[PDB]
Amino acid sequence: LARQAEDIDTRYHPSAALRRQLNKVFPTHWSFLLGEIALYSFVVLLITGVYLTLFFDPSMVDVTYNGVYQPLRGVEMSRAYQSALDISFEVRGGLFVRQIHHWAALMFAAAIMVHLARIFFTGAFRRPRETNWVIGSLLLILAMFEGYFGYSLPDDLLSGLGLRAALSSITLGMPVIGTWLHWALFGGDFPGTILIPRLYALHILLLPGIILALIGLHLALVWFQKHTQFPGPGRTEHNVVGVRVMPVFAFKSGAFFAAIVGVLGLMGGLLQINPIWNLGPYKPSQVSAGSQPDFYMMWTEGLARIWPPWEFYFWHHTIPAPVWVAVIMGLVFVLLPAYPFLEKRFTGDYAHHNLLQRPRDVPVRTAIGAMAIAFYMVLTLAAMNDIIALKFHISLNATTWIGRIGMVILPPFVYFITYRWCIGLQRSDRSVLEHGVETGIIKRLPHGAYIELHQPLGPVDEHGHPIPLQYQGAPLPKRMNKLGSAGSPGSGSFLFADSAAEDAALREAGHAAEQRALAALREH
Amino acid sequence: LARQAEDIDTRYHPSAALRRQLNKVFPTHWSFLLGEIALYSFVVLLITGVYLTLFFDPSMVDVTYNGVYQPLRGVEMSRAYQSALDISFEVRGGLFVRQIHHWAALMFAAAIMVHLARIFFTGAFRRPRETNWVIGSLLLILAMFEGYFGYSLPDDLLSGLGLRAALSSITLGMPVIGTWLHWALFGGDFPGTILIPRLYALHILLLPGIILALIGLHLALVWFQKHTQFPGPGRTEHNVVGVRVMPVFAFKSGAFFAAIVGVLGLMGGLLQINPIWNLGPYKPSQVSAGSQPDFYMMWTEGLARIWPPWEFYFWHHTIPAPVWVAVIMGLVFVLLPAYPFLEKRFTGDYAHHNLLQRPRDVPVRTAIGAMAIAFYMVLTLAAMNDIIALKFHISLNATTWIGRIGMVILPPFVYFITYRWCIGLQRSDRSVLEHGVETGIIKRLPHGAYIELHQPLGPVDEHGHPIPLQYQGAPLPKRMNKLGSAGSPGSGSFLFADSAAEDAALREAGHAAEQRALAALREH
Amino acid sequence: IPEEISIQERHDGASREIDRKTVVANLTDAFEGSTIRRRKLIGLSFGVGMGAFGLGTLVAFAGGLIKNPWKPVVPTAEGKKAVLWTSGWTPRYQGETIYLARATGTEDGPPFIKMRPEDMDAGGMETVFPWRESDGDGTTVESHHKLQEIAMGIRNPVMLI
Amino acid sequence: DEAALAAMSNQELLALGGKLDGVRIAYKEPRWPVEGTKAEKRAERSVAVWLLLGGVFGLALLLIFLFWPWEFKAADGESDFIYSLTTPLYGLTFGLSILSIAIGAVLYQKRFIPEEISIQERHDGASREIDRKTVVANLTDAFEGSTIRRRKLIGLSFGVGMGAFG
Ligand SMILES: CC(C)=CCC/C(C)=C\CC/C(C)=C/CC/C(C)=C/CC/C(C)=C/CC/C(C)=C\CC/C(C)=C\CC/C(C)=C\CC/C(C)=C\CC1=C(C)C(=O)c2ccccc2C1=O
Ligand code: HEM
Ligand code: HEM
Repeated sequence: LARQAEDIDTRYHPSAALRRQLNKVFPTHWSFLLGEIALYSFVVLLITGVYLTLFFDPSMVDVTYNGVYQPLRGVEMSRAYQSALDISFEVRGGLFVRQIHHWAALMFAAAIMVHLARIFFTGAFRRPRETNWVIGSLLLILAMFEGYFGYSLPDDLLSGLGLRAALSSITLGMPVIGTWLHWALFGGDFPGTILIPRLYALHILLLPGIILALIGLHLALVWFQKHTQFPGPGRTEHNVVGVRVMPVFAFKSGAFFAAIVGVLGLMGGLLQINPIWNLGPYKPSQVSAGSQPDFYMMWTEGLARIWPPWEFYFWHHTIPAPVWVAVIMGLVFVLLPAYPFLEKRFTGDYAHHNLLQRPRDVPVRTAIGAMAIAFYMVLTLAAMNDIIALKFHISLNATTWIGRIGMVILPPFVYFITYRWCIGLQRSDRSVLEHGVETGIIKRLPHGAYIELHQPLGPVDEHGHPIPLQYQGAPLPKRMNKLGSAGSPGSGSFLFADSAAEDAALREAGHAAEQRALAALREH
Repeated sequence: LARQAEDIDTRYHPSAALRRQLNKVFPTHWSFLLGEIALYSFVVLLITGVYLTLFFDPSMVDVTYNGVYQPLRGVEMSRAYQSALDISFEVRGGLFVRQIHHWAALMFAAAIMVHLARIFFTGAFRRPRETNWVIGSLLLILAMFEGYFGYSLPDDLLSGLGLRAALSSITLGMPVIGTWLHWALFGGDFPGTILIPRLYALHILLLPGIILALIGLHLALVWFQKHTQFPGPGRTEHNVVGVRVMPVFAFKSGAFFAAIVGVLGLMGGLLQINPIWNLGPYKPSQVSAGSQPDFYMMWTEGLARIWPPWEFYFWHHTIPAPVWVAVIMGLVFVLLPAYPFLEKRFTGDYAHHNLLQRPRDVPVRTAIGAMAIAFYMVLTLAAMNDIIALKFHISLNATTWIGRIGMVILPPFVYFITYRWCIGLQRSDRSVLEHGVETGIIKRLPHGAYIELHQPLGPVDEHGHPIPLQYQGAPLPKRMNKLGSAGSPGSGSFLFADSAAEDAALREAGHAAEQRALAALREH
Repeated sequence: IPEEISIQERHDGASREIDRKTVVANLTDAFEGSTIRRRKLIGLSFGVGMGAFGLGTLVAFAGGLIKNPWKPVVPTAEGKKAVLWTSGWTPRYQGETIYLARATGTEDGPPFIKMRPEDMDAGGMETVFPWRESDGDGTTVESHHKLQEIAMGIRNPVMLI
Repeated sequence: DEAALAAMSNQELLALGGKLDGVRIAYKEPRWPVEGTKAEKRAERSVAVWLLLGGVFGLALLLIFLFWPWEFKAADGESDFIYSLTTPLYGLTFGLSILSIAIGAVLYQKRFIPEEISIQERHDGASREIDRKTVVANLTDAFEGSTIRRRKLIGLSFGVGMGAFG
């Protein structure tokens, strides 16, 4: 309406910051949506957690069930386990909501890891954006621990076993502080009466607030330090080529948000995750062959499984073996946010960067990243020792030793192969730059020679052979059909053709449009 | 350091927004800190609540105490009451922290009310700032309910009685929905098993998050719609006269924050508030003469106490008397945020305003506000009927009837007297404008006449009498000593004098400085 | 810290005309480049779809809390009645003896003891609860729970004078 | 510019706003230059069918949530098979509805909103020297006018007090 907008102007008068934000340009590359995936997962997590807080009681006081789930009637449980059973079986929609919540947590973790991979392999962490790299690393650690505290609130057998082992028994063994930290955290010995309410507070208020603040600072830095882009035709270290916010970018972002919510709803309805009733309440005397925390904590479990038992005994003291696991965990947590500074010190490159690198052009860093992913994958597979040995008929001792030896011999092999593979991709690019695109067509040349009929991308000499071009950090076409070569079928719908006049008109319009687009981007 | 600043500039390069935010001007009036008091008390509430969440268990399952407080050993209590007793008696500093928390809540409410009074009486809600008025009204309602939910978590006898009566019994009697709302909120009948955990979630996450978001929006609107000011020497509808942020305003704000923290710490350490151990755990059969919710909710209690018993009975239906209390509470909650629009459509003033009004120049609005304050004070005094009748020797029925009749007859009396008082203040201003400031010195005038020896504020005519001045919306002096008339004693410390040369130099320097300041603000 | 005075020059009111014109031109071009003004079927389809999704989602989000207050859940001597109509003084099997028991405050074996007419004077008041012999003293866990449920009832206490 | 900036068309006003913001539009072109063709009608129809499907599935979610038998009935006397479909049906209807709406929005963006290319002119690096000098002068004057440079007792006392309190 005109009156409302006129009054908003006469009262707050933005009208220039509004225009400035409406004309902000964003690049359109498929890999720049991986952070949006994590953002939308976090929004869904917020909504579903706010729902879940209206039904949960985080107490450890014991009760008898006497509920609807008959196979558990008469069993002594805690109040948290009974609250989770009530959410699952007596609130209309509660099982659906908590399954959506757990699936959203898993998608959150996976999206964060894929986004970290993109940033690392493209080099978007260099000089201007090192602080944003550090902020993202802190966000990753916080998300790990938030999910860990999350799936431990329904105090059932498997989560209680994971709690006991990891938290209690690794904190208790630390060299000097150790038991002091354990007792400050648990209020005493392991099964107390304050752990579940303390974790509930930490999980619904503290860590979510810190994560929200850090996400705000992260997105503000991304908004005000403009986005990076890949090298291309009209792209420069001084501009941003893409689309403006107002009509297109907001539309695409909202559509992607809706699609991600749809996927999460589908898989929270159709797939069962964490059926706590098949378990029981946690009890210190019972155990099962079940193990393996959520997949983002599996590498610590696998490290604890495959580390050798090296202990130290000196004067009335003891250093157990899980201290090694704690040390390696802290060493990873330290080395992750320090990589930009370590790399700039090693390479001696202190310049400003706005253009991205292709992973094939940085072979050493690509091989480092592949080695790290191989190490992570070995540790993650070592966590499912028993499941692997049961389903794929292998011995348990064999799986343990296989993990123990792979952890040391596989990453350098992956490094070597990744290095050679990147150099091979570079040589393929150079061949395509020197000759033309290979078309696949063979001739016979009446004196009996076979030729291949290349297709040049630039000017040719007087002898017909194309003139070689220079590499410019952009991808090169390898298939003839990806260039407009044999396309544009009939212009019907699927079963009945249109008229030939309409077909010809649409063809000419599209050709003119694409030609003017490429001209407008190449000439300026 | 210079190198860090150079790195910051090369990476984020603010250097213009930071200058715009260092050069922002803020006015200097003592009444402009009444919102800062509420802000700082909210910050203290956040910190102390975060501390308190580490020890509280909000469960309604019953246990036996067996603690340190002997006069309560062996008593059946809920888990929430037991955790409150633990915070009080078995954590080093817990009682101190929760008393600071409760005193900070009371200060928060009082400061919100005083700030609202200042806004209303100065008219800072006019055209450009009506949405700030509405946001503040919503903040007031949310703060009331957040505090009410806060002091009900330690499930003791007084808080249980208040919960029962107000929440349960007033919600249950609403005309058509009624019991449906009661059962949706409680999960069934009044004492359930989900009420205290639900209120704990509402109190530590939802309402604080909403209040934080609304306070952020409030402060952003105040920052970008610049502050108002009083009419004065060099003040205009188009400028802001005051001090810049950087050296002075931030320093004063930090000092005021520290002072408020100190006052709250002093009165949280030296004054005992809400000793829940003197009470017992809530039980539906016990009761005490204790009553009276926290002072910000006392007007609803007083309205319930003094409203007459008017009930309706028609075909198999009933409308009880507390429906009137509910209706009146909702009527107040609706009429509070609509006042700017009501006043503007009644007076016909639709213009922009940046200069404030003195409360004496707006007699009708000042009288309306005083009438509302009198109504609130009567309803608040009616809530302590029994305490007043015990301490001051009055009959209980007498106090009830006094409240019932005062509610009707006192506010119009206050209105009338306020109107006349405002006009009297205006006439005193006009007197000091037409003549000079009365000095208090009398002469005898040899023919036997007594004169008063006024002092003029402007130019004088031929007969020695000053010409009358025009009112300009600014206060006028009424005492001779407030103008520099007889001051600046010797310049020693307190018991020994300094040198005469130093004294004279300091005197002349001060006089020159004050005269240059007056000229610099008066001429331009 | 030295004393200062500063003036800021609000620059308030409506925005500059160039700012207003350019913002309006941006928004108008965005709205009329999409041709949405002449796709009534698409506008209607979007409206209907978003309305249906929003209504379904809100009903699903709010449906878990709503409970019927008048469903029969309390067993009595005449079937099952709704909570808000029963007390604990209601007979359960058509002739059961419900005593007026007084609370001892003690935790030894009885927290409720029976009363005889001569256990009171002509100026006494006593709070009494419904006893129902089958509850017994609170020695076992089941009887302890029954007595706790007696004591925690908002319509149980009775004044006997 | 000047008060006769009126009578200036929307295209020129949008170019002017972009030029003020530092943005430039290359190749903004309508999606359907040819007059009415059957392809455009088919595109509108395809965009509308997805939104109608989303509405249908939202209605289905509402009705299923309202009238499906949801209570726990698991046993093998009367094998239920009806209780075990409740959460699957919830998820199916909810996800299908919102995903159909998303697909419809994506198709509308891809086929009816015109395609553009915009350039932004970062203006990155260090700030303008005037901005740098002015901010540094502001901070330097704020620091040097306070005289704290020659109050060592006051500085040390403030440090000691704040450290003790903290
Ligand atoms: C680091 C980690 C990842 C490594 C591993 C660690 C571990 C393994 C993982 C985590 C595990 C566990 C153990 C971690 C525990 C973490 C724990 C729970 C942390 C919780 C966070 C913490 C304790 C909370 C307390 C701190 C907090 C509450 C205090 C901050 C205060 C808040 C945020 C500010 C609110 C006020 C705000 C809205 C207004 C700001 C003030 C504004 C800007 C100026 C005021 C102002 C304005 C704006 C005017 O316009 C104005 C106009 C005219 C006159 C005056 C004013 C005026 O004063
Ligand atoms: C931000 C990252 C978050 C992660 C990674 C996360 C993860 C999890 C996970 C995996 C569970 C176990 C689900 C299950 O029962 O199977 C859980 C439980 C829970 N979450 Fe979250 N959550 C997050 C945020 C939140 C927020 C913001 C809230 C509340 C506002 C919340 C409230 C809850 C509650 C109450 C439970 C226990 C209820 C139950 O287990 O059924 N969560 N969380
Ligand atoms: C923002 C406005 C707030 C108000 C008006 C408020 C008010 C109150 C009051 C009056 C009490 C009674 C304390 C007592 O006498 O024992 C209380 C209890 C409590 N509050 Fe707050 N509070 C606020 C914010 C918060 C926040 C942000 C948190 C947590 C992050 C919190 C956590 C608690 C806890 C855990 C209790 C119960 C512990 C106890 O009673 O000692 N409060 N609240």
